[PDB]
Amino acid sequence: RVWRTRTTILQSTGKNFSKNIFAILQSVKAREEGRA
Amino acid sequence: MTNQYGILFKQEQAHDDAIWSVAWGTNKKENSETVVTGSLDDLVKVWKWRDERLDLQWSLEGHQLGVVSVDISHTLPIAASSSLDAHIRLWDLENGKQIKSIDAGPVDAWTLAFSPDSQYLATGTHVGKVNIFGVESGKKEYSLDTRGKFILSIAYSPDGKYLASGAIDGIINIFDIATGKLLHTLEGHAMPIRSLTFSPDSQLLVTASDDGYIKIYDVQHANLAGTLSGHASWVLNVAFCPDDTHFVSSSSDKSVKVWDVGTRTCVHTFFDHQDQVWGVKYNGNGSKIVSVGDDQEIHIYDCPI
Amino acid sequence: AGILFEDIFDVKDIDPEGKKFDRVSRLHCESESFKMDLILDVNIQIYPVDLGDKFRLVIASTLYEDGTLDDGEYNPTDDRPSRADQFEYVMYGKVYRIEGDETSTEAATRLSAYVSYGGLLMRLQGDANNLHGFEVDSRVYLLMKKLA
Amino acid sequence: RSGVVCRVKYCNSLPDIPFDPKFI
Amino acid sequence: EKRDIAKGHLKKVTEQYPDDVEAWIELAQILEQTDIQGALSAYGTATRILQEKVQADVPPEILNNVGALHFRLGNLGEAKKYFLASLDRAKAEAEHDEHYYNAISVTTSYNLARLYEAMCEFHEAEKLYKNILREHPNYVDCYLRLGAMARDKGNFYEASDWFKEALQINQDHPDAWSLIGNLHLAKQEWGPGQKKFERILKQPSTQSDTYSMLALGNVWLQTLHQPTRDREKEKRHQDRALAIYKQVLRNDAKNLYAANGIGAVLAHKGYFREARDVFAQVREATADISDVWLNLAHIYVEQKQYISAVQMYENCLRKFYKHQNTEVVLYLARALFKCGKLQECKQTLLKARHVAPSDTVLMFNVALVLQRLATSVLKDEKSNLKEVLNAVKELELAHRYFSYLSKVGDKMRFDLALAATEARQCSDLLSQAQYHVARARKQDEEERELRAKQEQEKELLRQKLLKEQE
Repeated sequence: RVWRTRTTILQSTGKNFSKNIFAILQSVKAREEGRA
Repeated sequence: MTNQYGILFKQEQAHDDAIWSVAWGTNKKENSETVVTGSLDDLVKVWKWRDERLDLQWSLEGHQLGVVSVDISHTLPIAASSSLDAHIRLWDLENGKQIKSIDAGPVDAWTLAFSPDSQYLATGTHVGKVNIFGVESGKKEYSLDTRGKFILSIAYSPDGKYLASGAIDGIINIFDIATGKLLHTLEGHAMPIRSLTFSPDSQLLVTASDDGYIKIYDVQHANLAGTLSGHASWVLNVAFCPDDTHFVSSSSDKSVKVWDVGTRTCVHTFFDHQDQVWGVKYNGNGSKIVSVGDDQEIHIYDCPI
Repeated sequence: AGILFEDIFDVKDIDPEGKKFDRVSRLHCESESFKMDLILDVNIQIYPVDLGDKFRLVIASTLYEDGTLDDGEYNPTDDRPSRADQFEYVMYGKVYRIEGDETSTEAATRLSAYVSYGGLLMRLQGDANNLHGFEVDSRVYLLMKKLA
Repeated sequence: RSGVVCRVKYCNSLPDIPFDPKFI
Repeated sequence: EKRDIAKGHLKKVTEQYPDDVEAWIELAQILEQTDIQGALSAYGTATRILQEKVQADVPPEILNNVGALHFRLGNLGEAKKYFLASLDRAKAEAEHDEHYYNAISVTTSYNLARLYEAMCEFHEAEKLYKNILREHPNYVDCYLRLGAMARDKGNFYEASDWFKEALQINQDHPDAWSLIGNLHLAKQEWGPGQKKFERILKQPSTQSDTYSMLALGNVWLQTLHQPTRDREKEKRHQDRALAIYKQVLRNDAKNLYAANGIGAVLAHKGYFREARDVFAQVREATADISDVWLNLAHIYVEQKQYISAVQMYENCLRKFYKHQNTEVVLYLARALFKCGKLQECKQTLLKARHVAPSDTVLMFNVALVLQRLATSVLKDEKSNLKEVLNAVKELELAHRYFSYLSKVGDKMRFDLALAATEARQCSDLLSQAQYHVARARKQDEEERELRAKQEQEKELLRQKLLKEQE
């Protein structure tokens, strides 16, 4: 029985950044598309 | 009086910056043990070990960039040093005066070694040749080519037969001094060799590399006598005991390890230093060890005889 | 911006000398990015803190991201965007002392900045370069946020 | 237009495969 | 989610029943997942009851698990003692059941070999790994540990051979394929590493493997490090890396490395504020990723926050590297140079050269810092003769280095034409140095002129003393 693996070693304990990072990426993409 | 390994003295703030080399020499006529240290603060310092204490005798300046190596002669009262700017300087330890200077260009003159007779200085070079300078002449008498990369360390066998060199690729090269011919070219390690040494009897060659391993070779046949591990980072210096049955090494892991060549086991480890221990050396009779590192400290360790 | 200092601290001890007040406890914390030392009185009744907690600490001279300064008066009906929105525990205080290890000939290498948040005291101590925004008699905001 | 020669790289290097002791 | 309820039930049972070895062990077996200290405490409690009431020697499995927890903590000495006890216990009670205890000893033996690796006893570890492999040729982990040790030695062919040997036993082993791919990528062989990681994603059980996808996206990330004139190719690579990272972030929302990859791509895109936000989020999550510290320090430098950048570089170097990494040292030197602390920058570059004396970029950077320091001193008209002479010596050193580097240098990193122009500037500075040294000498003779006046006045004071004396 082993607990640490190649998939859980890339993960934070609990914190999730999906919402914040995707919001940030949306703003960057929105600003990129606005400029021409 | 039972004797055990243990620190005996500790000189703090010995240099302004990291201490990158050390050398211990014993002079019979003066009967005073001398220690020469070079540092990245561009200063050479000469201390005298007396009454179980270190007392500064000379503080020699002149080197432009950091002092990489400092050596003493086994018989003469001379010392040598090299800086990061490839300048070599000879110092008279009796008066603390610069005997002469050798401008080895921008690349040559990395690390210094005194020949057993103290009549020559051997220094590795960037191109891959070991240049030899006359101590009295002050000029490059000749050079032995290895066809290799940067030579990080140099050694002289006490009997004077061979001079060894370690490259940045881990290859070891042993030259016959008498004929100046490359006797052997050994694979060695795969990481740079920063320090190699010979046994007092000239029978063994001990090399240290960045992989944390210390390799022993039999120079007669150039065969691998053994491999030692136990350092958690780069090994930076090795030095053989006068008793010939022990030697000491230092590493980036802030420890100084004394190994037994017979049992091939580390017999002691000192953790006193707080940074990379760049230099470690034995005294004349092998009852003391001097160590210097990036923490700008000089440590003396007792040893049983 | 108006930010004087920022780091993440670990709570290493709480009331080491024993509890002196019922609703206030003294935190001893160390930061990792800048190796700063912190002593901080916190209203633990409203903002409980436990040993081993981690928080983001910001010392700011203003709460407005546009760098505008404040009158120092309660302005509850102001709804401009505020740094306080990003944080859980916010205090307002005044720098009352700056100590250092300077000698008669050498500038300080380590500074200690003391702040009083209406009598809840803070001492931020470390390398002088981190503490160069602190001036005695200046008003600062302390922003704290626990992070998991 | 002179300065220290150093190319800044934003690196994302994955950790080595874990080999912790196994529990029975 | 159920493991916490099991923990609660078992914790409730243990509190109600102080003497329940099985409950303590059951609780420990779930505290291991996240609570090393709690699992250790539970195992210790179970051992206490076994010795006190049961009066029986600890089972080898509990000793092995206690030792493994200590290994995870860092108590290598306690781990060695417990692993040796577990091997001894499994051997002692092997007659009761040889088959089971042989397997228990195999796992315990592998643990002890891994510990020896931790204690830097690589000879004992290698011998133990080979001993295991001799009897159990299907133990893949032993092959991979030998390959890892060989790779750590620096023998990459031996490492690949051991890794291929592991793949022989288990054709589809994601860890073995990852190790081979990591070996190839570390050698900058992009195609081989790419194929080895795409192979894993071709398998059905690992159709969407986070580790493999991150490596595949990192391959495209590394192409942005080297500047390229082709804007379209660089931009497409940025998009490709971002897409891979976004997919990994969708599949896993707690992936620190996907977030760090997004930030690195954003920073390479020029969005330093957004990249800082991502890095700060990741930094809040953890402090054990050195690339996060370095990326934060890079952003600090780009934002002209030099105080934070220098501390971050120094602290990152101290925490994450036992030896000296010349790349981070060069980063620290650049940060100090931007801050204007040229003396500290020179010392840092000299420290780099001490370890990497063949680096031509370090030589060029040392020459540039020397020229700047000498020029600053020369321009200063309040400098004494000693400082001016030192600056003259330093200008000569810089001029020699620039000329030598122009004669031979690493064209891929810096242009030799720039070095030639720098050499000309050093020569011109030395030409004006003659006037400067003349200026310094006249200055210091004026210094001795005032000193005599100081002595002159003091003698008059003595004259009054004699008037007082008489």
